[PDB]
Amino acid sequence: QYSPNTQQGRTSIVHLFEWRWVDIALECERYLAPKGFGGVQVSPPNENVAIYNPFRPWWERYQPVSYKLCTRSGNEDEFRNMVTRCNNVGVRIYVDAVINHMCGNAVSAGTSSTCGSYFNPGSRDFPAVPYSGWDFNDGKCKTGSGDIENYNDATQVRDCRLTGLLDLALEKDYVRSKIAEYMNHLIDIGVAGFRLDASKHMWPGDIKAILDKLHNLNSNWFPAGSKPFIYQEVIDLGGEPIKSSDYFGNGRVTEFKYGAKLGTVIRKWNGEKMSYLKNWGEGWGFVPSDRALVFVDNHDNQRGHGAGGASILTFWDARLYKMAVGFMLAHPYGFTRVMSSYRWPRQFQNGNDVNDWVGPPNNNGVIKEVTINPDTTCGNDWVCEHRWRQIRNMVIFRNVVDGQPFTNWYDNGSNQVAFGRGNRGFIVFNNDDWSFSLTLQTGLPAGTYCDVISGDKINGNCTGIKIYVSDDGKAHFSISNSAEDPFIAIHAESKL
Ligand SMILES: OC[C@H]1N/C(=N\O)[C@H](O)[C@@H](O)[C@@H]1O[C@H]1O[C@H](CO)[C@@H](O[C@H]2O[C@H](CO)[C@@H](O)[C@H](O)[C@H]2O)[C@H](O)[C@H]1O
Ligand SMILES: *[C@@H]1O[C@H](CO)[C@@H](O)[C@H](O)[C@H]1NC(C)=O
Ligand SMILES: OC[C@H]1N/C(=N\O)[C@H](O)[C@@H](O)[C@@H]1O
Ligand SMILES: [Ca+2]
Ligand SMILES: [Cl-]
Repeated sequence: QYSPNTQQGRTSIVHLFEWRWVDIALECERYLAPKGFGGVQVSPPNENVAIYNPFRPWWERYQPVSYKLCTRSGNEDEFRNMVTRCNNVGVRIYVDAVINHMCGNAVSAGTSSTCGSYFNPGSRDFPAVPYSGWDFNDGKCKTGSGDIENYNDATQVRDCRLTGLLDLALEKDYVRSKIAEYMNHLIDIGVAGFRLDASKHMWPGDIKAILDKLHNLNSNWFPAGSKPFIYQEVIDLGGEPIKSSDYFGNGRVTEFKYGAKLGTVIRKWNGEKMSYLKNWGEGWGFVPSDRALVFVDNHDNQRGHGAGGASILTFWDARLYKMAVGFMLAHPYGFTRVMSSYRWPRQFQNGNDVNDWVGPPNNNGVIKEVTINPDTTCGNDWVCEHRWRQIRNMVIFRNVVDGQPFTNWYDNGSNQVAFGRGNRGFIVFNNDDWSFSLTLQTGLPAGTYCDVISGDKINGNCTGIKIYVSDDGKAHFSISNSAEDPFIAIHAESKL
């Protein structure tokens, strides 16, 4: 559960949020594999509630009805087709496993689901699994509302309903087996791992009992004895009885303090500066590198639904976001996850977004296809951050510098920083309100290098800035605070 199971030399995964299976399959072949992306985190593939008030929100997918592979993203045949085509081209598939709960208790009984399966939240009947009232935590929860009321009581956070979501009794072997049957069906299809949703709301021992029932990965693509990659979503910002370290024996954990602090540093909040990033990682109270799944923003906090607050950098903050994603992809700490989103009509009323519910670009409920524009960007309101030159080239930078140590740090005591990754890469940042013009030590061999941020290396030449490294590793870098991208990155493969 700790090893990504990605192809050797591919170091990042991308969250293709709300994308259809046929579009991910095409993306695996046309972009992800040629550009060196390791994998894809997909939205929940299991049947969910079709919520019409409000109109088909993104969050309806976090309300399971059954374990049938039938969603707005596609059916079972389309899912298998995607997994097979992606694996054959070396791009892994990771499933967002929503296993803590079923739907909200206030949801109406009927067939208002993505595959037409009947369900009754009131009587706790989900015949398509099958689950009954005996499979839920209604008698185990000791709160007066039945929902989670206080986060200082570790027991209720696990045994009660997260905002009304019917809590599955995970101590029961029947419930563990039904979840394992679902996860094993997916492993055998070819998925490389899972995102365990709402892990904070499940007991570490209960998760371990479910993982013990899991198969090794499909031996047609993976070597014998390969265990599925497990990354648990535990939102731990400190100061709670539940720690993300309680989950280390099961797999990796999502490090939310990472995106929160990188956001405050780059926005320069509370006097924080980039020079403090010298000891970035464990020195800041984060989980150990080999247990961390890192990201700048996720599907939740990019629209204010998880934790991190107003500090979180998203595609809306384009210029600062590319620097954050650039820093993340260059720094050795943890396993990296790149976000790929869609544009929604943000509307701030009293400091908060009233349109945070808005689902994926659609036509009367049917999710729109990802159309490709002539400049490699996406149409139909898909932002496609993974396709932006600055982000795409930084994904390749991480691949080229894999295994190299953190060396040659420089800082001006403010926000102009720089570091190298052994003898394979170097990156410089300028987040100050003045220009940077200095000669720094790189650790890289002599030659002419293309800046992968301002341009590309197309047939023996650079389309952007050129950096000249001398015999002793020194190189002059000139970055203006007025530049579209106030950072320069050069690596072993961008060399002329
Ligand atoms: O997996 C359950 C949550 N835990 C998660 N990680 O721990 C997901 O990342 C997050 O997206 C999920 O909440 C999302 O999915 C929930 C179910 O759809 C939404 O709740 C919604 O449904 C509830 C029950 O019907 C309502 O009470 C609530 O007001 C309504 O917003 C919630 O706001 C939305 O952030
Ligand atoms: C690179 O481009 C420049 C013009 O920008 C040109 O002078 C030079 O010959 C090109 N190099 C090669 C190797 O073609
Ligand atoms: O306790 C942290 C945070 N963690 C959560 N789940 O793990 C909740 O969705 C959110 O409501 C809660 O505030
Ligand atoms: Ca629970
Ligand atoms: Cl996450």
